[PDB]
Amino acid sequence: MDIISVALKRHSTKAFDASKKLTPEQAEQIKTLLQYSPSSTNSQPWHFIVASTEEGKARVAKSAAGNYVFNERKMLDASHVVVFCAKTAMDDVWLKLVVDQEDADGRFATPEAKAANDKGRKFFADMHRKDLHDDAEWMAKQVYLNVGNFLLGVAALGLDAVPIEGFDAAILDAEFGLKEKGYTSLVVVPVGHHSVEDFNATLPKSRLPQNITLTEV
Amino acid sequence: DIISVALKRHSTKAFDASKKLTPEQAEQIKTLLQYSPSSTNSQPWHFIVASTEEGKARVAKSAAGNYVFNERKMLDASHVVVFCAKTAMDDVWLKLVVDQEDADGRFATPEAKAANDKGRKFFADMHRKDLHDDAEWMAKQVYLNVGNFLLGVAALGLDAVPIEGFDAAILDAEFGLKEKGYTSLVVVPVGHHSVEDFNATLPKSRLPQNITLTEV
Ligand SMILES: Cc1cc2nc3c(=O)[nH]c(=O)nc-3n(C[C@H](O)[C@H](O)[C@H](O)COP(=O)(O)O)c2cc1C
Ligand SMILES: Cc1cc2nc3c(=O)[nH]c(=O)nc-3n(C[C@H](O)[C@H](O)[C@H](O)COP(=O)(O)O)c2cc1C
Ligand SMILES: O=C1Oc2ccccc2C(=O)[C@@H]1C[C@H]1C(=O)Oc2ccccc2C1=O
Repeated sequence: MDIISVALKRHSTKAFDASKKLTPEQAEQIKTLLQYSPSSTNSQPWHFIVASTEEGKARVAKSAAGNYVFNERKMLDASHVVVFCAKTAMDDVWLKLVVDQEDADGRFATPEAKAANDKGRKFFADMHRKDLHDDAEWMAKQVYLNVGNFLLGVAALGLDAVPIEGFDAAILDAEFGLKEKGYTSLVVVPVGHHSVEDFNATLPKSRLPQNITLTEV
Repeated sequence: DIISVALKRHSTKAFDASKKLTPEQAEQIKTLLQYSPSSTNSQPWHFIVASTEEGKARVAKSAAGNYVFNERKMLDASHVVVFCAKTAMDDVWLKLVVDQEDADGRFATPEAKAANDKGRKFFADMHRKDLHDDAEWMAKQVYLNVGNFLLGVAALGLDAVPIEGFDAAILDAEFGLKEKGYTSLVVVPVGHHSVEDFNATLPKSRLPQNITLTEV
């Protein structure tokens, strides 16, 4: 159908069926969704852990303890589990990797246009690094943009999903060694198919009216 | 198919002033803004949709100084949405959300209404008092909306560009957002590209999955 149908009909799944796996093609398509999300200046300030085995999901599920025990079941029972990570600092080696990938994909005709896109990236990166001191927050903002893109995308592939903020970030970071690699875990997204125990599957979707949230000029 | 539109969508650098959104598309854009997910269904956002030429000129005042190159995008596109975040998560908004969830029939019992208001307040209180990051937590949810929106309009057949290149302090003052309790974050012109757009025929570039993705 159309994406409005998908947007109105998708939901946060509260229980997954562990026997209902992603097809081999959907498993590749969810990775394509992760990579091809936009970001500010194409900065792509992210890493993804995609857990598809029982071991790998159990390693992710260490993060759902303490206050966050209600999220353990979803991390273990979903087919694939995506951990969305931000960079800890925006470094010049990574700003170079972005410009040199844009070059190799053939986006600049002139070597002057290569320099003009590196300068434009630098003006944005240095605004957040040197002046406003919020580069961790700026990069995290892009990862959340990615999550939004990902949630509608997987729903349009006919897959179920739930975004999770309810996990321990220090525990997940320690398990995959993210801090020394230069990353922090932000959102965990289990993807798969819902079970009959998903009570949110049949409940109506609720949002604030547009006369509170939206102004037309 | 959604993979086709994810691979085929572009950030458009120039818009056609004469190509307008249909009445159907204008409504569908507002629907996508409204029905995006957020943490705890907190929905900590406001949207300004500028469709008149007077409204789009008020938005374009934010791109005056350092960002003159972004003014043409805000003026020529059919609809221009400014995504705004809440400055503080107050108890009136938390009650507005749970009462709307109640009126829409999401709770079987008044106990489950209480347990959802409690489960929201736990996460909301954690972010202001303990982690000191309530403004950026809410800003994160609005950025999640932008991601939902961009793929959504791409799949409607419409061109979009997300813009951080504006002056948020000028936009905030222009629409009175500070005293209303909101701050401007992203401006997204929606429309169709002009016949002089260089980005539309240009290949997409992303880093390879062997850099960005670990499988376990
Ligand atoms: C960033 C983020 C974090 C969330 N964290 C959780 C979570 O820890 N557990 C859960 O069950 N739902 C979680 N949700 C789901 C929200 O409760 C849900 O998106 C919201 O109530 C709207 O419902 P819907 O997604 O069914 O439209 C989260 C949503 C977002 C966007
Ligand atoms: C939050 C955000 C802010 C952006 N700001 C600008 C901007 O001010 N000007 C611009 O020309 N492009 C801007 N972009 C577009 C990016 O350069 C673009 O998303 C990126 O190069 C990837 O290209 P694509 O969107 O065609 O896939 C922004 C993107 C995002 C997601
Ligand atoms: O509906 C919710 O949305 C959230 C959004 C952001 C952060 C935290 C939460 C929650 O704790 C719950 C409560 C919640 C609940 O009351 O019961 C459940 C039973 C099974 C699986 C999951 C849940 C929940 O997440």
